[PDB]
Amino acid sequence: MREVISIHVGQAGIQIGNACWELFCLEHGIQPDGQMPDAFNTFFSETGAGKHVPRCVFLDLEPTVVDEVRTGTYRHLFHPEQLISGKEDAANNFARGHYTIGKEIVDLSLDRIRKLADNCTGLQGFLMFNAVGGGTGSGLGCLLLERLSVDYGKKSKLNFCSWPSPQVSTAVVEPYNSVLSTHSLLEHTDVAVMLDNEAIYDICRRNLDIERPTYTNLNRLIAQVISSLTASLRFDGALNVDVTEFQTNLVPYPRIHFMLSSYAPIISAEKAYHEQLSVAEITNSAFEPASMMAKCDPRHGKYMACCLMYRGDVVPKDVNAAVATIKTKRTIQFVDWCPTGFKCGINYQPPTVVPGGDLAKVMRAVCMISNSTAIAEVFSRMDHKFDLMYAKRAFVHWYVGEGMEEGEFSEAREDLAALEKDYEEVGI
Amino acid sequence: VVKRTQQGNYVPVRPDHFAGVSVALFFAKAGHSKCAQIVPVVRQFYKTTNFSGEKAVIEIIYVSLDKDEQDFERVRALMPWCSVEYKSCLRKKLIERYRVPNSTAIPLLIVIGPNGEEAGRMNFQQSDEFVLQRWDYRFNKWP
Amino acid sequence: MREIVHVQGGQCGNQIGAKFWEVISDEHGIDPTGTYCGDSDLQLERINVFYNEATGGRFVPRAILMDLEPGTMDSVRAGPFGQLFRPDNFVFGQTGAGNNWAKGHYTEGAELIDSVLDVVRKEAEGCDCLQGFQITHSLGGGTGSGMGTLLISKVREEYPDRIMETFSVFPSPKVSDTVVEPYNATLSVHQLVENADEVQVIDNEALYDICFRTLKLTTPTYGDLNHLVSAAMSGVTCCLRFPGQLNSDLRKLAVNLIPFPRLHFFLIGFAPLTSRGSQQYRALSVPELTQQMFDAKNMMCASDPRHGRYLTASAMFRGRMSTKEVDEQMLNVQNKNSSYFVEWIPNNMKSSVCDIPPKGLKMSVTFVGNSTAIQEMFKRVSDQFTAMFRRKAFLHWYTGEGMDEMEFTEAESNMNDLVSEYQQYQ
Amino acid sequence: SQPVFASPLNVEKRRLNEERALMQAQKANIQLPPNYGDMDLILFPEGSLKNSNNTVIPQSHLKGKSVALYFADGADPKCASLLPFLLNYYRTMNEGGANQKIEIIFVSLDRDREAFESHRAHMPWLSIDLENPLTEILKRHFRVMKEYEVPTYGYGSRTGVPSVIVIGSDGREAQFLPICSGLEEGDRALLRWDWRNTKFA
Amino acid sequence: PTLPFNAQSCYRSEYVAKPLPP
Amino acid sequence: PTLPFNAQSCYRSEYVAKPLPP
Amino acid sequence: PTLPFNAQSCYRSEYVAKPLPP
Repeated sequence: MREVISIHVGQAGIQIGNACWELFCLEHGIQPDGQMPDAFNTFFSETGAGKHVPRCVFLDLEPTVVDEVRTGTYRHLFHPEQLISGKEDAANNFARGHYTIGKEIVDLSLDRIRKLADNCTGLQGFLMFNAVGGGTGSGLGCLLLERLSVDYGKKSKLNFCSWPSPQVSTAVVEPYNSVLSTHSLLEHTDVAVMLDNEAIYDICRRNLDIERPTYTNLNRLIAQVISSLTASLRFDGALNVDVTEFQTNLVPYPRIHFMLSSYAPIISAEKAYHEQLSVAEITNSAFEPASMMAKCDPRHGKYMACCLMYRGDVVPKDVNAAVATIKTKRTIQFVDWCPTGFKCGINYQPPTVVPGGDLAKVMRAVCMISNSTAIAEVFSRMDHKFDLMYAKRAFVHWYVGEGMEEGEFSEAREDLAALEKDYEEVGI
Repeated sequence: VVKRTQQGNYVPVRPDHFAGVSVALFFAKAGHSKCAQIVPVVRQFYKTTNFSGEKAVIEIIYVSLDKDEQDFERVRALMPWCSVEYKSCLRKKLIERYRVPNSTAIPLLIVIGPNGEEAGRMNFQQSDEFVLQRWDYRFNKWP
Repeated sequence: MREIVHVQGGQCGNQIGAKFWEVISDEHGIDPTGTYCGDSDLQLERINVFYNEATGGRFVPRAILMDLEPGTMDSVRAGPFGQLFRPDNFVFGQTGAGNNWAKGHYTEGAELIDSVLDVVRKEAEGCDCLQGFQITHSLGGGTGSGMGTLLISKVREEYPDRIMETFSVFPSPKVSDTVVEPYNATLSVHQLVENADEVQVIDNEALYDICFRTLKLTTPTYGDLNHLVSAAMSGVTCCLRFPGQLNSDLRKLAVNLIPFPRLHFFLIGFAPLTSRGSQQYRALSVPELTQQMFDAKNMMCASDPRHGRYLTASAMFRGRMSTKEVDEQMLNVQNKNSSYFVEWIPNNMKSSVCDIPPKGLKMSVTFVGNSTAIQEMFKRVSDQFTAMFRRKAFLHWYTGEGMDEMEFTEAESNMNDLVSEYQQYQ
Repeated sequence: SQPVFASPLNVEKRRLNEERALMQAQKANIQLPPNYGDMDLILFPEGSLKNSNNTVIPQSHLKGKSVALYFADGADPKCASLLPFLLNYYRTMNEGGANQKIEIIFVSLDRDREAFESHRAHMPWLSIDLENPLTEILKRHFRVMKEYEVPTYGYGSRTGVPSVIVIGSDGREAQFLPICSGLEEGDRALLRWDWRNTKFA
Repeated sequence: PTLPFNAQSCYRSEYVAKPLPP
Repeated sequence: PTLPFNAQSCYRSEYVAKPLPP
Repeated sequence: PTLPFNAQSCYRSEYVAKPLPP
């Protein structure tokens, strides 16, 4: 039918993407071996004796995570060529992953992409999972985004980037890699969804009451989001919205495509079953800042566009009712120039669960992808981190030593200044 | 292989008892501090959730890692749920297949799907004790 | 994939190196004979980083033993886990460098590098993709400081891409061995700054101090000190050998802890560290690890860390553990101890989860910190250097062997700049 | 006559089948001696195989399997290196499926019973005890020898210990897995194990 | 006289076979 | 003391009389 | 032998889950 290719770059991209492929394999009823005991065609191919192989490529320079998948439970589920490994880590150096060691692996990467896209025409687009703060995540992520933009120029490229958090870093050179990648995904990607690590730590703490989480709890929640974005492609629904019409309803200006995410409900096993997941309150449990998945308060922002994807026992009457009460509720502000700022998508298939995982079954759910001007704070805070670094050239010698010219820091800085000014202007 | 403890003798349980509910295997010792900690809290939880209403809702098969007949019987005689037979080879089969090291790995609750495999994993060696209420059976019951 | 080449030079380097291969073989479950026991995939899936197959099933270390007296090489061979090293990897000195950095580097060691650089060339070139080297040596001694630094100089200009990290012990503060410490330590430091990527500093008096109040051992031999230091050594390179939630190799750490190139001296620590008596009385959790790991009384280098500021630091956690409280504790220790840290660099700390714990425990952390507080040790060694040099004392040994008068003034001028560089960032 | 001719298995198989052919011809223009196609043997009788828990397992549950003989020794460092990879491979093959796919029957090169039991305590797949002549006859049939100590009839020693040989219904080697072989592709030649084609009929 | 190795990877302990929906 | 000769050619190892497809 | 806990709380012992009126 019409398919989508998922691309995983970097450590976070591999780990997040593997939870995605655990969920996709589970909901379509295909085993870890890869054979079931045409709705699944958007994520799995056919292969000979009734066995299905995903449309994903695994890319990392260090082998220590991609080799572990090859020896894991899903050893026959992926194509051996689809999991590509190097020998040495990029090591938090955007310069290293983009210039020196990036060129020898990008070729092998886009060979498989070429083969997998030429299977059928009329495919939707690309989903890319990468770490901004990482080396290979930012380095190799730009190289594929650059070279795919020149070849498959027309088509949609969606990005789900693990943006570095305000207080939490677990790194130090990460302000450098953030502003360097931002210059490279302003003019090469179509829609970018910003993810925060410690925001989801907040989600797991108050909504789900997991006082003591881990990365396995992170990637499950991301997998539910990604499934909700691509639910309309797979299953029949009342009113579908595809990945082509995402950028139509959410990107008003070509520069401005940095947009937050939210999911509701994030509810426990025991917590959920004793309370109405009403369609009215399932959205009221989405517009509050604390439910938002970026740690970026939109109260001092203005909503430019909004796209809601419902899943399950959802009727069109309650969707229109839920939108109307939100617009008349005062605490959020819409921009003057965008009256029809809502786009509703309804899918019949209920959310699937990973059993004995973290969440539960609920009869309905909503996933939010909203574009706002709240993004102005997260780039300004990243700029404040970067000016201290660049004030006296700290950790520059690693970057310039490999072959990256000094001064690319200067021009990427002013681009983020140019991006910062545009957001402030459009919010009048 | 699986034995239902009742008043007066020990009876084999029908495999129709396990149907329609959630079955958890309980890896435990006898006389261990955390084992003796976790027996009675689980007993209270089991009693309240099965007697609350009409229908039996969960079922826990207790599996031991003890070294004595007397110790096995002593830890088994104070529990309301069924257990696994000490002489059955299924017990050691379960140990080798689920990879309990035989410590911080005790006690353990692994809730099981219809195919006899890991439907969900839960460890008590931690400060929290709301995990008993956290294990929910409405999401993984056998047909 | 990646292999790390081990080089063991000097008295101190052999003993801390013999005990280092004891715990790595323990970790990978290697029999002293050379076989394997321990029936797990994790241990053997990444073993070529430190070992090599021999067509008999036995794994040999990629380690090169190097000394100018055959005595300490004999002792290492003659112990258990002595059979493990290759006989060809031993290189022998027929003369012996008596504490003199001149003969370790200019005269006597110069003709024996030719022998040993061949060994390191044969082993490094044979691999698929070299990552780098680690060198354990002393700086007080002659052979450790002299020839160990020469070999550092030679393979840097030969393999200029690959990383290098040194486990070097310094002259101790209070009492001393090798009376010409400043004539050996200072003469190594100005060369070590030029051709080394990471330097990890160990002090004797720190290890005595650790073993006193924490471990309550009455009689610490070199058996337990080398066992303790080796526990910090395995913690650094665990992520190379085992999978984890957040991976960290050597190159990961080097870009992470080094703001500016010439400042690359570290401060090593390990946790947890409890007595045998009070072994089973503790709550081994991520609050307790971080309290113990940030302490002046836990560092392997007895420079006082709260007399300076932490420029950058890294905490590489180990074990089945969990990624938010380790994450929040990094934020917590940085927020409370604001005066202890540097201002212009935000978010100084690093987190690296290494999913396989050290053997027989459940949860640990190693701490590698680039601190400006280690400028006290460079002054105090230089304070000792000035007193001897102004009086031209013990110099006739060095200048007799073929070393220049102006070389000593250049060395003192080099480290005085190194002090001033660190002093500026307080 | 497959994969070898001068083996105890093939000699006893030829004896039985040709005896049977003669008797049938006497009772009833058949071709003597009988064809390799018309030859038949029972390989593992009822009391041969036994599981982890030392309960007897019949011939009949080897049907629809990819079945392989693992010739292994206790003391060999190469065997000790090979064993955990094959453990992981067995577990990840047999677990990601409702029914099980591959099955491994263990043949020992240990010197004695004590070593046999000590090494066998680890293994969960099927094993044949040391004292059974089946081990020796299978060993000569599949040309496994630790060293050339036994007279072999102009053969070359096909394998060194350890080695996994995938077997067929009639004793024919289904495929060869090159651990220490012509390919020397050690410790990950277990990946080359296909299970479309190698089915225990 | 050593002991078995008693770290289990985070990956292997929870990415195992998973129960199919009915 | 002697050792037996146990070596055979590349041709003998690779090319045997394979049984024919039906 | 050392003497046990023999009390049961009144709330546990008297608010039992009652059978429902029909």
